[PDB]
Amino acid sequence: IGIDKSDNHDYTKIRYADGHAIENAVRSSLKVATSGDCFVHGTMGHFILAKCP
Amino acid sequence: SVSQHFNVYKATRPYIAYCADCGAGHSCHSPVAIEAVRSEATDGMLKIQFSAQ
Repeated sequence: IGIDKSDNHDYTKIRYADGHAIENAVRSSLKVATSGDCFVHGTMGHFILAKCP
Repeated sequence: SVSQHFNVYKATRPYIAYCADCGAGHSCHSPVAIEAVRSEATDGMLKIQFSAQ
């Protein structure tokens, strides 16, 4: 999270692997959620931060 | 009509008040601030009062 497919910092991109090539997914579609709904407190690289109930 | 019921609010305004939480555990001074939950119906139906109109 935070880097576009073209290897550039971007706070609205998520490099998600697919087949053999990297893709670009909209960041606003992140739903880290236990039974409730975690309030994602900030992300970077491979690590999300959550405050799940 | 209902405008008569709202004839009182013409001399009122929302206010900013402390919250102690905004879904992220932080001081807010938010435009929306709960003041008193007033559960008094045996059926059960809260009467959340908060700093907005």
